[PDB]
Amino acid sequence: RDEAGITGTWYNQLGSTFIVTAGADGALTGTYESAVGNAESRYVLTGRYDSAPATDGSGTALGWTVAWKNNYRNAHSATTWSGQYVGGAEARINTQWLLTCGTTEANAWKSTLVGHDTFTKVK
Amino acid sequence: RDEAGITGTWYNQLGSTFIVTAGADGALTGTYESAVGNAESRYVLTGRYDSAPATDGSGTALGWTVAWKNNYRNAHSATTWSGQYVGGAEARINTQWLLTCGTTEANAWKSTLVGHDTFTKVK
Amino acid sequence: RDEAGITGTWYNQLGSTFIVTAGADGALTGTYESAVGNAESRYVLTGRYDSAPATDGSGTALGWTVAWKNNYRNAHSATTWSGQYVGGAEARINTQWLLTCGTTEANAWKSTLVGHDTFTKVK
Amino acid sequence: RDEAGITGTWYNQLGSTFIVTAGADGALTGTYESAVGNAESRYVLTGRYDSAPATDGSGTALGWTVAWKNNYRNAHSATTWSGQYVGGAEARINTQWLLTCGTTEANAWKSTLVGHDTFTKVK
Repeated sequence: RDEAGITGTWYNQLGSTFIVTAGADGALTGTYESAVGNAESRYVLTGRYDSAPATDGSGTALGWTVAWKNNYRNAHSATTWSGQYVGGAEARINTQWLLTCGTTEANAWKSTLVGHDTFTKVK
Repeated sequence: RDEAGITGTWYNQLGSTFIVTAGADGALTGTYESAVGNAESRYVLTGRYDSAPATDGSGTALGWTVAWKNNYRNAHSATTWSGQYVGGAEARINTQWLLTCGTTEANAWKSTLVGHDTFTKVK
Repeated sequence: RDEAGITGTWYNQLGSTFIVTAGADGALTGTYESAVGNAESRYVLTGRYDSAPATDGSGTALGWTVAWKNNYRNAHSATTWSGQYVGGAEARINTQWLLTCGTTEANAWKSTLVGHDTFTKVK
Repeated sequence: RDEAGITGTWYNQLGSTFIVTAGADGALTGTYESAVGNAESRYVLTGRYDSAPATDGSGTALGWTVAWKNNYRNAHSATTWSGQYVGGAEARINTQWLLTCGTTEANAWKSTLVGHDTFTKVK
């Protein structure tokens, strides 16, 4: 259980901030602030993590979603990050993400961006 | 707002069942039962959707996460679906997903599956 | 060996045409015409396929790339499709694709679209 | 045109070697040796790149495919890398990839791995 390991403030390579609380059940709840894109200030995030990982040195699977609507902006889109928390002295959250925009069925073929974010506790 | 449109029971092409409640804020909460993989019975899911989409015929962006641990099994993994709800008489949720397994850093390059699921209200 | 199975003209769900010749070695060469996007007429494609698949009913892995430059347009981008050929009476090529645009390092986080195309011999 | 920029030997974060020749037309041809997975020695690769990129500081889109069959092994699979070449003193090829295995239609939902590789001229 990496409840304490995961809970807190994280930073990615683009300068975004991810603030999360991990529940004893597997819940993730928090806020995301993006350094890039059609976004300003904090956005709600919710997700899930494996609260009883293997003890064989494997990482801890986790994922979360941000819908890019808050009181300031609505970018009609949602990103999900899927990845794993790895602990120890250079602790990291390594993810791949999918960002889907709401589109017309005509433009659905260009609705989805794919990328990868590495989060750390420092920067 | 597709709060009522989204809320309810959905089925995908593999025979999985997705049961969700959409909140007025943008919350998604529910259960997922997979027809395939290292899974049995219901798993908690949580996510987010755009509660005020464009009115120009575009779909409604949304996403959610399942961590594949419940009282019966723990597959040390998590899937996130990112997509859009499209309403009208053949209503669909069209998604792409990322499934990450917890791995050793040696095997991280083979940690993540990518696929696509279409959900409908019928089948 | 699905050299003859693969060689010929294929159509996807968006109305694109994929014309390919499969070599005895594993080569794929041909042309792609996209029904959507910043594209007109034929574009060169090249790729690879598994020329000696398993005989246990598994599909045949394959992939190919189009750079979206020809004599008519240059969209400064490239799509790769990765997938498998499945034979028999409703023969299909099932793929997922990544389309990368050339970008500034500032915009690299939004350089890559992900999707899925199903090709058939008819439509 | 980054024909000379691209042509040569490249190394990724996993210790793989990518040896490529870029043609004046847009062709890529070469060999790939993987440091990980069900692979040994060199595998043919073929692909495409944008031979006349924008001059506005954007990268050069490119992609290529390896089918994992050679004289030593056949892993019934194919990887495609889609990405962009960025020049200058720390020159990089930044990619995302899809690796599809041939599967039964029953197991198609778990056929495809997604990842990201950064290649450099040194290491």
